[PDB]
Amino acid sequence: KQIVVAGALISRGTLLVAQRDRPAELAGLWELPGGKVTPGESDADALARELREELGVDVAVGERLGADVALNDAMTLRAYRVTLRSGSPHPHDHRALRWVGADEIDGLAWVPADRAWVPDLVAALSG
Ligand SMILES: Nc1ccn([C@@H]2O[C@H](COP(=O)(O)O)[C@@H](O)[C@H]2O)c(=O)n1
Repeated sequence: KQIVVAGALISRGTLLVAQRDRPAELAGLWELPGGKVTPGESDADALARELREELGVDVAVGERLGADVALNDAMTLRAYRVTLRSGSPHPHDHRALRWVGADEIDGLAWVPADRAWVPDLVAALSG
């Protein structure tokens, strides 16, 4: 399987979520930002690269957040906790970003794959 990595960036007690702009089926729906691992890259390399490109931030990649998600035949989607090293996130590829708290998680219009992590994200923001 091709691995797609995604980041749960928690800062000052809130989670960053990113509103996709493409393709039509997902445009307007919310995700943890990330992207495909390239051959030879570690998950950490890939996720840090994607978030630098997508958000303009330097992050440190930490523990897994939740379980793998079967995207399709070809792909598996993995989330990791990430934390900010430098920069402020801006939507270079996305329609919008938002900082959300625990009680906003389950009401967001998630992209279908990522919705699996809702309980994990609520827990990560709870307490
Ligand atoms: N949080 C994410 C990030 C990506 N993806 C999927 O991973 C693939 C590659 O991600 P990008 O489209 O963001 O490059 C896409 O097919 C997208 O549907 C996802 O389902 N959830």
